Amino acid sequence: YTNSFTRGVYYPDKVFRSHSTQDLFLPFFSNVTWFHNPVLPFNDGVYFASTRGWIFGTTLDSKTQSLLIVNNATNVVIKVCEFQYSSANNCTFEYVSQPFLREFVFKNIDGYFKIYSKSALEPLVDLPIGINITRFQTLYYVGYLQPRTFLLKYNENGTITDAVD
Amino acid sequence: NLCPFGEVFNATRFASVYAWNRKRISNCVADYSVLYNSASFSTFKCYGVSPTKLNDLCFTNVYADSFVIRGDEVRQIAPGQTGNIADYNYKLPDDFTGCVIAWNSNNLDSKVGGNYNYLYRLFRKSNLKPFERDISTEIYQAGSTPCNGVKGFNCYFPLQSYGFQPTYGVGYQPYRVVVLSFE
Amino acid sequence: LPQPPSVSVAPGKTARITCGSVHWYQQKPRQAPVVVMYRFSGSNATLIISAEYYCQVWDRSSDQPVFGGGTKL
Amino acid sequence: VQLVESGGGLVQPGRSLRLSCAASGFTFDDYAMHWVRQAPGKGLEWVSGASWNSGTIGYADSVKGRFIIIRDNAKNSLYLQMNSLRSEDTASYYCAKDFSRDGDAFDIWGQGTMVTVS
Amino acid sequence: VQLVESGGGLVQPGGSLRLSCAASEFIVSANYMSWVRQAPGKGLEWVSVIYSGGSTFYADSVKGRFTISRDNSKNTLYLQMNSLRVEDTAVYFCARFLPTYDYFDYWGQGTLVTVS
Amino acid sequence: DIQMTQSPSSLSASVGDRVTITCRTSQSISTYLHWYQQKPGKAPKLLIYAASSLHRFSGSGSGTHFVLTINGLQPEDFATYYCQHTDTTPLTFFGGGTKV
Repeated sequence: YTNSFTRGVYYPDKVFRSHSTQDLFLPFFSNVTWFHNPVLPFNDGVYFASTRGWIFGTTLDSKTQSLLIVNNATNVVIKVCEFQYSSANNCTFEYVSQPFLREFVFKNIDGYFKIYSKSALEPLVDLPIGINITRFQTLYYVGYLQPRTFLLKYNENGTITDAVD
Repeated sequence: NLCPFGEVFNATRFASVYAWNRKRISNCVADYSVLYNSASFSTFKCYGVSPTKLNDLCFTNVYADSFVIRGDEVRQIAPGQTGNIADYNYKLPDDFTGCVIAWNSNNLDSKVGGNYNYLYRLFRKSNLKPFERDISTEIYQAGSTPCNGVKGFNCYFPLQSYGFQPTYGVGYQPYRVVVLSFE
Repeated sequence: LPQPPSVSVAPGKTARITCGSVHWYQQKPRQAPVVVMYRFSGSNATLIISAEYYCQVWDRSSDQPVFGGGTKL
Repeated sequence: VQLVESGGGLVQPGRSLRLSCAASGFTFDDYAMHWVRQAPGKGLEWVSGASWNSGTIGYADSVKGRFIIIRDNAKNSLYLQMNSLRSEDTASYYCAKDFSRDGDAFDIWGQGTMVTVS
Repeated sequence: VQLVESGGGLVQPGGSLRLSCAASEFIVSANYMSWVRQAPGKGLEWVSVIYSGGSTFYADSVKGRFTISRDNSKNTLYLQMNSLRVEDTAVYFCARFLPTYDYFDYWGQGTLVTVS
Repeated sequence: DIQMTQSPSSLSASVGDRVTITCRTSQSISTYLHWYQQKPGKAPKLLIYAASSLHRFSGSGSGTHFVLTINGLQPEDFATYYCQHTDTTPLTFFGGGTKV
């Protein structure tokens, strides 16, 4: 399906308190794809929302490394192995912490994989994964990020309140 | 956190040289100061990365290649060197960044009657590619006549035991070795 | 290492096995011997019970496991 | 978790043979591995065994200078290059795995081949 | 196994002379091979060795002058003796060094390479 | 650099006698001294390796003192006998050589 929205604003990849930013953002009234589990492309970033995990990668095979996020009832596990998953070998990063309307933004820039969750999506965590990511699958609404300039109104305690395309 | 150098250098047993272990170390802060400041390490020398500035450079990944060689054979663990070890067991590239320690390990390793836990490759038709290990164990045919995998004259098993004894000299005593590498 | 040749038990009774920590093991007729302790209990010892059973005391004097063929319950 | 063996088969005496043990259910380079063999009509025996990222605490009593265990953490595998076989080596060769990183009691066993020398 | 070396002769000092060991049953591309020279009236002296991978080594008195090499096609072993001197007049044996306990299993026969 | 020493040299031609040759080496080589029997006009013959194992001769010794023994001397063994050892830095050192 298709839908429109007004949201998708996160803190502009920088952790300053306070503005105009030329970053990867989600257009306000844009086409978002209402779904009811295909392998969607990653492009440069995705907006995810739903009312329990993700698998990222390029080929999603043992030829290349792939990112894997799973949420238990008590714990979240992030691993990047060469998943087949029928097989899992040659992996260098494992992250373990508390589990993650629930809306997420994923971007993979400069070898870092950044996550924002909840508008004003607070930064959840960024990960030094250091792999290429092109296509993805959900283990919901899916949008795609666009490199456009934004104006962000901070509200005397950070907390980006309003935004302007 | 800290990188698990305590597990590596203070381990109980090391792999033999021909099947040397390889440990990938990442996602941790590595404190080389304790390694540099040790009276046991009877060898610490390295290349393109000064020992002082070890705690100054961050690399994508760090390896810890561990094994056990004869004491007199350590000089071949160096970039561009040649010998039994360099040619057939563990070859280091000429652009090697990262570095090598070795400390005598006679008490841990050498036991009376021969310690047959340690082996080295003896024959090989071709020198190893750098940082590459082989486990092929076919009876090495060193003559023209075939022998069909039956050990005998002109067909020698390619692995030989070090046979460490506590009564040997420091030249033949075992030296545990760790060869760190960087990106 | 020793252990009695072979024992037997009527169902619902108490079965006592002496391994002459001991990490007892159990293997069912033709299978991969599986662990039981590192109804069953290990007072040091015995795997008290209310197939083929073996122990694995890791001698630290020789540094190698010394499973003493145990017994058949 | 699983362990799978291979290589087992009829072998003439005095001939070489190489076993295998692939593991996929855990971090291979954290637990020691072993080779536990059980002669038919007899209990359990210990052949050899590697360590976590380390070497051979092995060659128990009769396989000294004949068998050579090889651990390859890269491929999550364990090898026992059996050499100079005899009549007593006719046995099933269960792989194994222990709790500790160097050596302790075994927990998870492969099914084991049926290496026969006759 | 009949390692036969040949190529001896008389060369004026500073010249260059080629020695060739022709292995019969061995394959020089696999075995370690070596040259051992016995000066007239003296004991054996080592000259060079070539490993199975091709690595070569030389004695101190002959580094920079001789070069050992082998050709697999005709199963022959070569010693390019250059810059000959008065004290290189000797008999050159091609041995078969064994990486084991490190000993010279089988030996050549002797070619009197003389300088005058 | 290893320094060898073969004593004594040019032994007595006594047929049917226990003949003994020693090889004192300047440094401790464990069992890496090999005995060659170079007849006059021929090439050496590798009597022993590892200083103990044949290839009637019976060699023994470790570290510094190695012995070559000919328990029964035959008129066919009046030859010259050399030691050997290869350094880890690849370098074979032959002993002086003893006649019989």
